[PDB]
Amino acid sequence: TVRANPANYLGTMRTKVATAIAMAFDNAALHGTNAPSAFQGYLDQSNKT
Amino acid sequence: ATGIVIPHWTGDVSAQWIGEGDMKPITKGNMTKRDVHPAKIATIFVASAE
Amino acid sequence: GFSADHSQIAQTKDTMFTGYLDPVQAKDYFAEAEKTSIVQRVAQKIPMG
Amino acid sequence: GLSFDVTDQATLNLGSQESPNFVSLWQHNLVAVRVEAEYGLLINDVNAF
Amino acid sequence: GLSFDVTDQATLNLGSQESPNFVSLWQHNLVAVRVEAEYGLLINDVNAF
Repeated sequence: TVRANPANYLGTMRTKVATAIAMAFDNAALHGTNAPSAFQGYLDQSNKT
Repeated sequence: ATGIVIPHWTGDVSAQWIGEGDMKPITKGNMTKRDVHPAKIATIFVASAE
Repeated sequence: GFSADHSQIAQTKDTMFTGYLDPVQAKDYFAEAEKTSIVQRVAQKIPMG
Repeated sequence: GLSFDVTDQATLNLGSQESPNFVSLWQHNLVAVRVEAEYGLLINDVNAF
Repeated sequence: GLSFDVTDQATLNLGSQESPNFVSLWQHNLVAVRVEAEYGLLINDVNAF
């Protein structure tokens, strides 16, 4: 798969993982989905709706 | 004059047809050293000085 | 040593690469040398109009 | 910042640390790319939203 | 053509996928050589022999 690099899969992965890391940070900060114990609070904790 | 050493091969080295992402086998050779030492062959012959 | 479409490893076996791995086209190697007529190999050829 | 490494001879656990399933990237014909980044977040008062 | 790679860093399985037995080349001060070639074959009609 590396020798052929079909559809530039290897270059495309290195773009998609960077977006996955940006989306992971947003979801951890807004909705607290999978957040690390070192992050202090997330917006969905508010008692106001 | 010291002689010769020959490393005679005796091992069944091997290789296998293998798919994408299959595991490769491990193999080892084998040898036996053989040695050759020279020997003299000689003779004398004699005659009168006349 | 894995299935096609394995969940963790990308392979040329995988269905997601269908149509990126197209063979090169070649001559018909299984054809014999073309059959000339055997009478023309033994009979005498002459000029004609 | 976001950082990348590539390897053709590390070893990976395809299972979990409690239940291993090791694969050699060299004894099978594999290549792996590893990507890593690092973030910190504080929200001072989650009831301000 | 016939191809060769050498490593002092890999880990190898000396057993099989059903009964593993790993050895680290680097921790045991060993060296390994990986040999590879690649071929294609077709027989047009097996009933011809």
